[PDB]
Amino acid sequence: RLDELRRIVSQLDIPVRQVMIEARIVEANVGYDKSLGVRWGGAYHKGNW
Amino acid sequence: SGYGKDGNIGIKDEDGMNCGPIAGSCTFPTTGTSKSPSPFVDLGAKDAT
Repeated sequence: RLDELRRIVSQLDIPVRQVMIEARIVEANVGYDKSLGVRWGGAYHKGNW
Repeated sequence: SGYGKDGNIGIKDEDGMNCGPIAGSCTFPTTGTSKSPSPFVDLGAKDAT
């Protein structure tokens, strides 16, 4: 039993394997906004849009 | 007066009278006004929409 337990000990005393985990977050924002306000105002003859 | 873009220029004439023109009306047939500055300013702002 001593010897068998020794073998189990050999199996158990194994280095735990570390891994480097690299998770990367990428955010991309593209924004194009165009606004045109066209104005025609005359109070001389009261025509104004 | 309108309703979608309501307009009742009778009160606008009141505002013009506040501006300072001479309005005289002794009967429904007879009326007359002079020195009215209400149309160019009152119409322009009121009708800006």
